[PDB]
Amino acid sequence: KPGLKKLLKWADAKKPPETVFTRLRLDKTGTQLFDNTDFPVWAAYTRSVAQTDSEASAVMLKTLVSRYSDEVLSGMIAAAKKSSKTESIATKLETEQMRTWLAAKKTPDDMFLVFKLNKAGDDILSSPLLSAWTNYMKLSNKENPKAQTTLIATMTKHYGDSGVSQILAAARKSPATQSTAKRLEAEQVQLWLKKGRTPDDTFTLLSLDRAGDDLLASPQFNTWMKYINYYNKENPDEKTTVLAKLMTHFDDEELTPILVVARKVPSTESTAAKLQAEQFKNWLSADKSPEEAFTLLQLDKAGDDLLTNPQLTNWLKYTENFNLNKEINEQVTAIQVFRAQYVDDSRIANMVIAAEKVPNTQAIAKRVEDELFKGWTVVLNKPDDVFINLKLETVGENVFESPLWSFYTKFLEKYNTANPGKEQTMISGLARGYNDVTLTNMLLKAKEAPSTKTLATKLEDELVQYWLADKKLPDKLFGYLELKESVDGILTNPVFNVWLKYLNAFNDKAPVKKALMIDTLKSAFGDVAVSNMLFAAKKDPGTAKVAATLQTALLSKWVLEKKTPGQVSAILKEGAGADVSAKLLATYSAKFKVRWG
Repeated sequence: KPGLKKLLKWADAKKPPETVFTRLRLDKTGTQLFDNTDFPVWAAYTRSVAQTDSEASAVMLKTLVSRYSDEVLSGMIAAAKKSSKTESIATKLETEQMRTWLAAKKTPDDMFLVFKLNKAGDDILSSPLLSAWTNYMKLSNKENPKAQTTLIATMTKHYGDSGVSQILAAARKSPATQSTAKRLEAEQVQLWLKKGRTPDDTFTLLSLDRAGDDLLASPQFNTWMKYINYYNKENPDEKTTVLAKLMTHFDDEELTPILVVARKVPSTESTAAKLQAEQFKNWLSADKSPEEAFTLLQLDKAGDDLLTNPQLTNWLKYTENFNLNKEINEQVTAIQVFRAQYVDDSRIANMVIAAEKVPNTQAIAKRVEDELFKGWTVVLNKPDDVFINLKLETVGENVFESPLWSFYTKFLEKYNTANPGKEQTMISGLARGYNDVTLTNMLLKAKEAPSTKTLATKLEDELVQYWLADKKLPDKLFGYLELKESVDGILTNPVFNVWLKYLNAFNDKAPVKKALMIDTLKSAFGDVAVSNMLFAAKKDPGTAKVAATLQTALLSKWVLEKKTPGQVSAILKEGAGADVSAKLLATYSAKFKVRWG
């Protein structure tokens, strides 16, 4: 508010513009002096007493560096320059303060720390002094062509390469900084390439050593991978792979667990997957075995959740890739790997069973089941071999409704459908695992239960056929069924009726001679024992008929071996009342004079 001429007289005096600055109350204006009416008049006055714009500016700045630190005045010119009407003002002052900075021979790095850009961390790309700093850099590169610098390099000098990457990753998510953030992630790569930094170098340079095993999660791990990619495209004759450079810091035994764990985690899934694909290829080329591959992938620790382990499908396809065209049993197949771990297939089979109940594991289940059937077929297992493999000889009474039963029966189908001449029946497995006495009782007991009756009855008959095919002398079967141990109550013994059925079948196919039942009885128990038994079983419905025909047969045998009415009498007195014994003797001697004669 001096008013027009008053300063004109202070301008014809050539008064120092310092005193005018003080007389216009610009001391307590602070940092919001960017403009406060007044300043345009005071500038006008400094231009008045000076003879060139440069010197006018130089004097203003001599007033200002007394009051403001280089930082704060640089920021005031920053916010100042933005506004219209402060633009060609603060360009003349920024001009001036920079040629002072070069007079003072202060490097752009010096200025970098005078501003506090080495402190601004992630928000550096937003500092109002960044653009001011790069102005002073541009000029300093014009005037010191020997010793230039670039934003990215200066930034690397203080924060370090890890820290610079961290800042650029951060400044990429917010969208005002994103453009420059990308441009400088590129200049970071360019600078590394120019120094001939390799991937080995950049690994540590990005400090992926630190954090150890957690390294795929680190966000400079993606920076390191892109850098390998760039180096590959700039050096086609020493091309390497991320996996290649990884196997220098980790051997397979710890690298593969790291990948397995990472593949689960969704945020690292793609990275893990990419690396796993190369690992498999390496293994395939070296013909590393599916047993080693099963352990490397930790499958040997899955216990009973094997089929829900996300590396199972991998390991299966690895195994089939290796063995395809290696065909000629120098193969190593999935069932052999299973057998190195379990001592029989039942544990896998059970897993299959459990897995086919749940709908999202029915694919892998069917896949494993097929390997089981493949392996069984190739080593030439007949179905009774599979029965043993399936451990069905250790279930006892329970076999027919152990869940593995279906497995066995399916194989028996899938086998015979592929094998016409020597086709086998369901009982072959059971015969293979059970005794004969044991197998019969089991079937007899399965006949009580309505749920197992039909099948039990089918198996009874097939067992008869299996004893025929084996050409089993009925007498010896009678031994095996423990029917010799007592004559008492033998026609009520259900085992015995089983043996009776087998007898009739063995006679129905006509051999050299009939196998006679009364012969087996007499052999095991002797004449009187058998006669007495028969007297008892006749006085007794439900055995009456069979006992009648066996009594007839006994007499016939006696007649044939020419046993005299005296000797027969003697026997019969041992086993009936005198009225019954005298009567049967009548019959016998009648049928003995008809023959001798």
